[PDB]
Amino acid sequence: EFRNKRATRGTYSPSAQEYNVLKPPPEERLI
Amino acid sequence: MPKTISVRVTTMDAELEFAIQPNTTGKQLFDQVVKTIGLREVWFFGLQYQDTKAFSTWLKLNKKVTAQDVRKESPLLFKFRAKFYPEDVSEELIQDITQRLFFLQVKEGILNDDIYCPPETAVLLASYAVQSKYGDFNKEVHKSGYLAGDKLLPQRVLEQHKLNKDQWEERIQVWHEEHRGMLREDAVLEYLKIAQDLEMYGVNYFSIKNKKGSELWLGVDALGLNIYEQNDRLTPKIGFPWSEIRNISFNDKKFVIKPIDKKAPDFVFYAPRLRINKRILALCMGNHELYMRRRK
Repeated sequence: EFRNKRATRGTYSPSAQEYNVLKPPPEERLI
Repeated sequence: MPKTISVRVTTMDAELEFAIQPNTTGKQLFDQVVKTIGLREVWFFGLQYQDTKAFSTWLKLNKKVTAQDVRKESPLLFKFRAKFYPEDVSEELIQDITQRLFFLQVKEGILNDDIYCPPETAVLLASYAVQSKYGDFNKEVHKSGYLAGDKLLPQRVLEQHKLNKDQWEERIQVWHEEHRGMLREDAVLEYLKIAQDLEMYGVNYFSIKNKKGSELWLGVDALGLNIYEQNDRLTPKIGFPWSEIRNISFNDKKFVIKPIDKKAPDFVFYAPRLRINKRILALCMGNHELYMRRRK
């Protein structure tokens, strides 16, 4: 779903992603 | 680095002051901001700052503020802004504060020409901004020239026509009078309902090139990614809804979109800098997250 082992590369797979308080802002995951 | 760090956070219409400490996280600062202004609909928002290279940067919430590339300035300066936009304001923005913050941020982009707006629509939007500021038109108080002090129209609209300010005010005033009886908060909402149908609303545009070296734009919005001809940011040349994207990735300046059809070839584009590809991927991940959340 997400790979980021190098500061200069990144990858994310939308199609792969599947499904108290109001939810927080999305958090940036990149290095 | 001091034990107590002064911070200024500016929303579209307020300057706020906070004191953080060396170990304070972005999330802790963000939580203080939203609690202060009474904002519950927080998921659209973020804190932006100028980094040490003078580029706008989103603050990471799950990291210490001081561990990020904030400048050697006191106080530290941040702008609180919407990073993500709803698919429909009527489905998601219930609070007055949230509507107002979106209204002011969007209006700023309309007025500075960042968000294209047809002239007649610009006049109608202006009239809702006026209803919000002034309430019901009243011939006894709102005499000719009552709008003289306001910046109400996009610079492109002013420059491309040969109306003077009085002539524009006349068009806006007629609409203003039509809005009689409308709550100021309802005028803000109506403004947003009109603005959200503009083709450039809610789209993050990036300058890219394709393999042939042609200049294009990449747009990221709530619904996916789009590729636009250099000279047409209103209608995508190619659209990629989330459901049609198997993967997006980058290496330095090179960005790749892989379609869900494994037999179809990848789309390759080139951004100006690594920083831009990181921005694109972050906005894709965040928009897609909210897209799914809406539909849970």
